[PDB]
Amino acid sequence: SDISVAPGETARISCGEKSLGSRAVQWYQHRAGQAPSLIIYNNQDRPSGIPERFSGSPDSPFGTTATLTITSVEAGDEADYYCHIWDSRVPTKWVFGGGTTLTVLGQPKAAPSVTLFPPSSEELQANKATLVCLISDFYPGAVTVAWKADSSPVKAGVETTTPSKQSNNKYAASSYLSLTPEQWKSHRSYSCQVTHEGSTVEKTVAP
Amino acid sequence: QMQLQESGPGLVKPSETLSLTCSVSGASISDSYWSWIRRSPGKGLEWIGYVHKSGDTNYSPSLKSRVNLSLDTSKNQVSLSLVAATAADSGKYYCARTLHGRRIYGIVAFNEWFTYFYMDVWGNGTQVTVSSASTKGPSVFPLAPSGGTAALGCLVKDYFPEPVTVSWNSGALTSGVHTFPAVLQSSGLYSLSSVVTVPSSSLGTQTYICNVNHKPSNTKVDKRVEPKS
Ligand SMILES: CC(=O)N[C@@H]1[C@@H](O)[C@H](O)[C@@H](CO)O[C@H]1O
Repeated sequence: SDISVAPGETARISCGEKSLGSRAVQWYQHRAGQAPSLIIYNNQDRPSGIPERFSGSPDSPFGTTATLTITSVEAGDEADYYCHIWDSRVPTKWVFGGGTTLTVLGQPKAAPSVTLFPPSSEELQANKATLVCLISDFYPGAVTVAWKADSSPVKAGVETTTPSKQSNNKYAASSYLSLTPEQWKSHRSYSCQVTHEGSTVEKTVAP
Repeated sequence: QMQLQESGPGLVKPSETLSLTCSVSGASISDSYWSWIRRSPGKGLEWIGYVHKSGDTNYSPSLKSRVNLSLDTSKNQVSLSLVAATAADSGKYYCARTLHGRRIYGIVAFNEWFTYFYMDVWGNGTQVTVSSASTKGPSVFPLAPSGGTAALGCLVKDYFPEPVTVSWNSGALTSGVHTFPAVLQSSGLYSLSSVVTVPSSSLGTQTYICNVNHKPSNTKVDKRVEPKS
């Protein structure tokens, strides 16, 4: 079950069922926007490059659970953590266990960088129109986006992504407003309002 | 040093065969085992099977004998075939160099040891979607630029399925590039934007082209984007 720890404390993740025989448990780290990487093998051996502050458990005594332990937790430790358990008394396991997310509390807030583009001459020439609102490098990841035709709120025609965590632990998102060229030109301007952590940024474009 | 580039059709019709290929450089395919893992939308990782030059090869029984892993020494490639594609076969597929170890917990002669596997080098994986729906290439549009910097980009509109790649100036421009995760439209089609933050002073002098590739539809497009009137 997911966990959140403050920097410089330690996290423990427990994966799989209790052992029966001897084991050789591997641990995998899957950072956001990255391929998974091996961080522990043969219970507690470390590929070169993995800091000592990552540790797996012994397979003695039996009947215990594979537990990954990270001390001196830091922002970069935010990832999903799986295990691959091999047990001398159990048939080989093909699905990875775990996937527990580690949230590192107390990272600094980052305000969204918001960029609003009007529809292009080419798109308008293809008798279509799309406002493009880009929202990047913000933390925490919760955001809400509202569109305005002049001063009237617009919900119809809007497609807004779910925020996705980047490699640098910040989030990105984007929102689209589909117009007809005639609608785009009818209101005097359009606005993209992004609200994040009690602040609302407004970007505006006009024909 | 070692790099794994897995490639596939990026669309497969139900009850048809999925064929994926993993290109290897920096390493000989003969020196180790090779695995495929598939992550489904959301979380989870499923080890699909592993292959070796000596032919020590096994497969997850959950895949109901539908998969084949092979090696081509001349092309230094690993192959994955997935017969009878179903919706539950979608997701991102990883190629990964797999190494073996030996857990010896007792007396060897009494067989008191087993072989385990770990996967130390993973590729970035390739997206696979199962659907009777037809591929649609994206339409690409320029997003012209207006603190001492300017943002310009490309709109990649109405494509299916994922994924598309965006490079700038043929790869030469990566500093300050943000390619945004696609939006899934209620139409079932995808869009995405690629934006680059540039020094304002360069708007006239330097040229900016976005290179969009949507392989499933064989769509390759270059869009030149410059400031407008
Ligand atoms: C072996 C391999 O594929 N390496 C690439 C790496 O070159 C690239 O910079 C990175 C982007 O996150 O994606 C990895 O998958």
